[PDB]
Amino acid sequence: VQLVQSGGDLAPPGGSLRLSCEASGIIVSSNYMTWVRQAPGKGLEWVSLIFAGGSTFYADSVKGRFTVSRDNSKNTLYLQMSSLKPEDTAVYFCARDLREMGGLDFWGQGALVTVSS
Amino acid sequence: VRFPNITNLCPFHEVFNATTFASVYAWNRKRISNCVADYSVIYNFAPFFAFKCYGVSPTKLNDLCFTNVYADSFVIRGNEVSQIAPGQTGNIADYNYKLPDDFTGCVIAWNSNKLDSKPSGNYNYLYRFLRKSKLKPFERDISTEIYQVGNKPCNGVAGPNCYSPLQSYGFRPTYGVGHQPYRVVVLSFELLHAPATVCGP
Amino acid sequence: IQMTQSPSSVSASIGDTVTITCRASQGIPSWVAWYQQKPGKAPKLLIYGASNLQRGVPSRFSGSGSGTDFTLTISSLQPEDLAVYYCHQSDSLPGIFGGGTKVEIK
Ligand SMILES: *[C@@H]1O[C@H](CO)[C@@H](O)[C@H](O)[C@H]1NC(C)=O
Repeated sequence: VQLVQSGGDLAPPGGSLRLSCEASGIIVSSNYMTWVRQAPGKGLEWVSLIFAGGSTFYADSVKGRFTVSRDNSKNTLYLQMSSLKPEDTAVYFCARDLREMGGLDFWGQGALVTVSS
Repeated sequence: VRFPNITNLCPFHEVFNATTFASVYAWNRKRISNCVADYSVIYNFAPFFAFKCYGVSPTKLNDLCFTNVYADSFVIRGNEVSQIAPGQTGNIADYNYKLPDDFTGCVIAWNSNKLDSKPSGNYNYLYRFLRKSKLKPFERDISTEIYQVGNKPCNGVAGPNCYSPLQSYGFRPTYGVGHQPYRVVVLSFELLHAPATVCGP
Repeated sequence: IQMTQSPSSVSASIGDTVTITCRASQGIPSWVAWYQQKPGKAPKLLIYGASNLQRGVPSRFSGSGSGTDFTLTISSLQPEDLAVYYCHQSDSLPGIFGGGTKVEIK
């Protein structure tokens, strides 16, 4: 029903950040979760997807650097950015996925990540 | 060099040249215990999209003896054949059919757009896309209980935040290669304490 | 795999019918979803399965398509439809988002 997003600040070209999404009305444990970023002035790009079981999938650019996690007690979905780059500056959205029967039906507000200075 | 007659051929022709295959979630397992195994009749079929053997040599199958041979059969899409392998993650390898990390056998997958595809849509083959935990190796799950995704309890009737965990490949002849029907047979070789009864000519 | 879309050069008057077309490189099942993103806001799901209207979405949004050709239609272009419209193959393990179409009021 609701996906409240938190986090997002300026990071160096090698900094590590963590964006969180707290879900109300749904169980993160029983749903597919997706992280989709939009670059400033560009289109929507798929970043990460965690399953209900726990299997994680990432894009070719973010593989080996980004980790999607899930905390069950707080019903929260995390995206951890270990190594950053100037190309990672974007607005990230956490979405409940209803693949083949709705897709990304519920979205978070978005967290903005800038990687410079 | 003289040996007894070759009499009891294993029924690989029934496993491969079957009229209809089983759905992915309810895959079809056939046991093979007492027969001489002719693996040369497999190559008599259509050219395979994937013939990958793990644990044993593809050309030394007739030189081995196993206690049991399990033949698992199902029909998946063209982009899910990569998931039928040891140590894979995805929609099929996690919720429908999971192979062990130390797997001994052979996976044979071939195109069947001619057979398992209809111009109006072949809405018969099913697969499971919703589950709460990854499947253990060689564990089936045949269930039609309504999956629950919200906090509200779901009594068993479909509705908001209540979805059936199974969907269908609407196989059509106008689809791309990644969504065509693909018949997959996985042969697993067991080496239990029982005497090895599946041999080769 | 690839999901090309009509360009963002769509400019129609209020009440006009607007069609946005999506073309897949190869034939795919009718599992294409449509999304509406307003400036500074998260995308909003409109139609899933290429023909099913999302709850709470006005009836003016109609989806129709098969094989390689899919279409979103706004029957009446009310002023609240100045947004970017995205197509998405809902059954792609690597997410496949087509380039959005910017609808403008003339
Ligand atoms: C073995 O097969 C051959 C060829 O058909 C036949 O002549 C022979 O009698 C068979 N032997 C036995 C023991 O059945």
